[PDB]
Amino acid sequence: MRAKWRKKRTRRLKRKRRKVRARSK
Amino acid sequence: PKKRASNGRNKKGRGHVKPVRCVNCSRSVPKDKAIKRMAIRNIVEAAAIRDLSEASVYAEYALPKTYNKLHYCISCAIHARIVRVRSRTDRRIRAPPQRPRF
Amino acid sequence: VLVQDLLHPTAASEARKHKLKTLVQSPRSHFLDVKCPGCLNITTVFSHAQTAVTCESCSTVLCTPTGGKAKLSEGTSFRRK
Amino acid sequence: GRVRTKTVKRASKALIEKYYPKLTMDFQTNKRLCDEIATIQSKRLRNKIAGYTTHLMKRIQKGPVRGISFKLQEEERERKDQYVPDVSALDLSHSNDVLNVDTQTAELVNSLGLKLPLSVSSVSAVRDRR
Amino acid sequence: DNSQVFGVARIFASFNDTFVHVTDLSGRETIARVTGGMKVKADRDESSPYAAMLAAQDVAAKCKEVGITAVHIKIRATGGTRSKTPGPGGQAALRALARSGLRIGRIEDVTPVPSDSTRKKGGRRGRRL
Amino acid sequence: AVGKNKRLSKGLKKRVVDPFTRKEWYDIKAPSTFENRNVGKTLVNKSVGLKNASDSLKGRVVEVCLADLQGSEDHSFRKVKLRVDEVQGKNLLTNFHGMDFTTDKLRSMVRKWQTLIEANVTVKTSDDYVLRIFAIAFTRKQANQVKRTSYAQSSHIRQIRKVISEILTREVQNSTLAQLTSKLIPEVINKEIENATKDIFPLQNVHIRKVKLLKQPKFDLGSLLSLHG
RNA sequence: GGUGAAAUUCUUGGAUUUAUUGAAGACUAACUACUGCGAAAGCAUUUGCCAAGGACGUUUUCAUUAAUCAAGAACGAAAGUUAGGGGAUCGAAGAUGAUCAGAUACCGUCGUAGUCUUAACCAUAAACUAUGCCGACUAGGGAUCGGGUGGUGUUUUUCUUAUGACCCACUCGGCACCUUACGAGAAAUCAAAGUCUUUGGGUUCUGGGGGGAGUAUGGUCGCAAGGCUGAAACUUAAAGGAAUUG
Ligand SMILES: [Mg+2]
Ligand SMILES: [Mg+2]
Ligand SMILES: [Mg+2]
Ligand SMILES: [Mg+2]
Ligand SMILES: [Mg+2]
Ligand SMILES: [Mg+2]
Ligand SMILES: [Mg+2]
Ligand SMILES: [Mg+2]
Ligand SMILES: [Mg+2]
Ligand SMILES: [Mg+2]
Ligand SMILES: [Mg+2]
Ligand SMILES: [Mg+2]
Ligand SMILES: [Mg+2]
Ligand SMILES: [Mg+2]
Ligand SMILES: [Mg+2]
Ligand SMILES: [Mg+2]
Ligand SMILES: [Mg+2]
Ligand SMILES: [Mg+2]
Ligand SMILES: [Mg+2]
Ligand SMILES: [Mg+2]
Ligand SMILES: [Mg+2]
Ligand SMILES: [Zn+2]
Ligand SMILES: [Zn+2]
Repeated sequence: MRAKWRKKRTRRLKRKRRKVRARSK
Repeated sequence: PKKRASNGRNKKGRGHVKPVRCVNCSRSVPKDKAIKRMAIRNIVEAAAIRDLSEASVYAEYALPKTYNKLHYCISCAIHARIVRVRSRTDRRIRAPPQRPRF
Repeated sequence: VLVQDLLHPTAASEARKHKLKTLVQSPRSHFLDVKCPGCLNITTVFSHAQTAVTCESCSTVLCTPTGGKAKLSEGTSFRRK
Repeated sequence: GRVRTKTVKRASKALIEKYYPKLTMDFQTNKRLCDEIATIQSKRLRNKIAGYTTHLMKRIQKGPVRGISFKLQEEERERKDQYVPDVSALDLSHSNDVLNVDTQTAELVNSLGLKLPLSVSSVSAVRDRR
Repeated sequence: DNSQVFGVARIFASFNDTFVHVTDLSGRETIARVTGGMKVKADRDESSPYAAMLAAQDVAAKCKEVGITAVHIKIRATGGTRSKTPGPGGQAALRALARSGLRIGRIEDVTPVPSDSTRKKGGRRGRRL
Repeated sequence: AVGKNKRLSKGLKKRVVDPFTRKEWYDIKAPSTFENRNVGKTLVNKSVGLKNASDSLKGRVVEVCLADLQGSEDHSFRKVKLRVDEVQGKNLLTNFHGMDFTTDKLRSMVRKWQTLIEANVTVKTSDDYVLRIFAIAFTRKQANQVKRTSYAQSSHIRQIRKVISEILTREVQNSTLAQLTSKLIPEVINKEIENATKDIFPLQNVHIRKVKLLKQPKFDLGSLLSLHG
């Protein structure tokens, strides 16, 4: 990927992880 | 590798420059790196001056010229033959191409 | 210019160089004995005078200040100090 | 198409450089000359040599050409070089016996301390648009 | 002056259309409104020089039947932001006005030019043909 | 042709008939300050009882070339807009509306390596004509310059434009429309501006552009007849 | 209308044009350049106020008050976020019309959020000269901008001084540019990237093979987006720079 896209995909994964964490808490 | 010393942009001391739009692909490009051409032409071509001159009430009327500055994007101009690739040693020749009309 | 006498170089050269850069620092400005058209009083004025120097007896603008060297009045006559 | 490649040019140049006084204008004469003063395997090659040497003869009779340098044309050089006007252009003769210069070179002459006839005349400091 | 009836040509030429449209000195009322694209069917040659020439001949005939004798030339481009250059057909339209009997005078260009006033169609990166 | 859907939002036959037979011509006359006073001829639909043709006439604007009203070709670049306000019948009489340059001269004067000076002013005339006057200038290469450019510092520009404002205000506030136009036609204001600004910076191609009218008072017929004939 | 072609779309209730006008917001063309300023982001219609600044001139004043700086701060492009005012163009999402094997992509019409503003956030960009700052020295060339010097200089003109604008020479400071190496570099190139094995003028901040990864975790800032800080297990023999020939 472009490093730009890798960063964006990682950001979306972080967003999903934070949503799951907020649901769990 | 540094393609050009002047970065092919020609600012060197302004941080940022206002951008202007291409006339062919409507790309926003900085005004300094905008490879501009002044297109001074007549409203009629050389093949029509005769008919207009003979179809004119004014005998000595001289037809006026149309003026406009053209700001290209770089890709359109490389495509539209107005700007030409050069050999590496000939890149640095800043002077405009020598007038063929000598 | 591999060999030259920096201690005593040619006078035109030092006069050419900028001040604060000669062999010894010496200012280029000077003072002037100026005579006002009105009276016979003689007054001393700096070359690049910054204020409008006037005769003590009478209010007349001997010099008009500018960016560099002060400008004398038309009637006044000056002599180098 | 007939361009007379390397070998005929070299041979002709060497022959003229070496044997100028004994080459002529006629083709067949030069053919026999090149036959006697050069070893040439095939007759066609010698014919080409003769042709280009005749061309060189015509060129040299028109005027001296580059590259080639025989001793006799040095005599034409001697004649042209040795010519000289009897009266010098510089020797204070033309321009009505006047050396026309400006003040600074006059000061130069005086500083050197020698007597020269001068004619001082300042030049306007004006610089035109050119 | 032999009492020439004067008008203005008001030639508007885009890259996709050519407008030959004479009107009076005031310009308020319109004598002829035949369009360059009218004279052709392919719809890709609306701005083709032949279409402009034919529409211009139509305008010249309409003028000579109306009474118009002389015309002032008003060449126009699309103006605004789209383009600043005359349409490819308007030149042949002017030529056809020329070689059609009608007298011509006062040729000028009236392309509306903005003072860099608004955003231009295309976006940042523009057309990507 | 006929690349049409005819999606019309309907008669069997539409009588376009003759649009031009119900139309009549009218000759236009210029104010006396212009030399070749005759202007041209405009067409308009013939009179009807409900709507007066003169009503539609008063309010028309006509563009003319100044050389056409002068005869000389030293004024081919100028562009005078006149206003149709009063009609005598088969002849209509006009009042001054505005001035302009044809775009050709305008872009011709704007060259590179010289900074243009643009000035504006809004001003009431002697009687009531609220006008706005523009002024263009171009810095001139001296007759000796090796300096390729002829740029001017912003302070020079500001003093020059202050002088322009003073000159234009003085010229306009004093005179009326007829006097103002009679001044513009020989463009002596150009000479006055050049003379005043020759002290500050050498100036070239000074002109007066786009004489734009903002407001005109209540119409006076006698004055209009005075400006005519 | 629009295009390579088309179609979506608007139209004899007369669209498109033509003329006048008026409304609303936008931006400041041409001028505009190896030109200016600002710490950087950035800054371009006019003139009035307000304060600020660089440079120059200074036989003016104080006498080390200095440089760089962990900690802490002030600004900080665009996008984004809140609320309130705008609402023209342009326009992510979308709605679609076409190409295409597929095309929710390139092209064409519309079109919300934003684009523009007022307070509050955000603090990231290829925020690039991919060159930290302050000093001294080392090589020539013109130009260019600002300042200051001289010209029995040139025109100007107010009769003439004085200006101003120019011409010549010099000087200070700035953006740069040209040639060259005598030095530098792995070079491409550099007049600083030189004065570095003949290794030391003062200083902050970073990197130690490539991934894993600017990820996990932990703090802290933030309303949120996210920012700052920031690993390792494991895996790999290269990844990469510059130029050369194909
Ligand atoms: Mg590359
Ligand atoms: Mg700076
Ligand atoms: Mg392309
Ligand atoms: Mg689109
Ligand atoms: Mg309509
Ligand atoms: Mg502007
Ligand atoms: Mg400037
Ligand atoms: Mg710190
Ligand atoms: Mg912003
Ligand atoms: Mg809102
Ligand atoms: Mg879409
Ligand atoms: Mg679709
Ligand atoms: Mg749209
Ligand atoms: Mg960063
Ligand atoms: Mg960096
Ligand atoms: Mg930095
Ligand atoms: Mg590692
Ligand atoms: Mg990584
Ligand atoms: Mg955490
Ligand atoms: Mg890399
Ligand atoms: Mg490589
Ligand atoms: Zn383009
Ligand atoms: Zn006194």
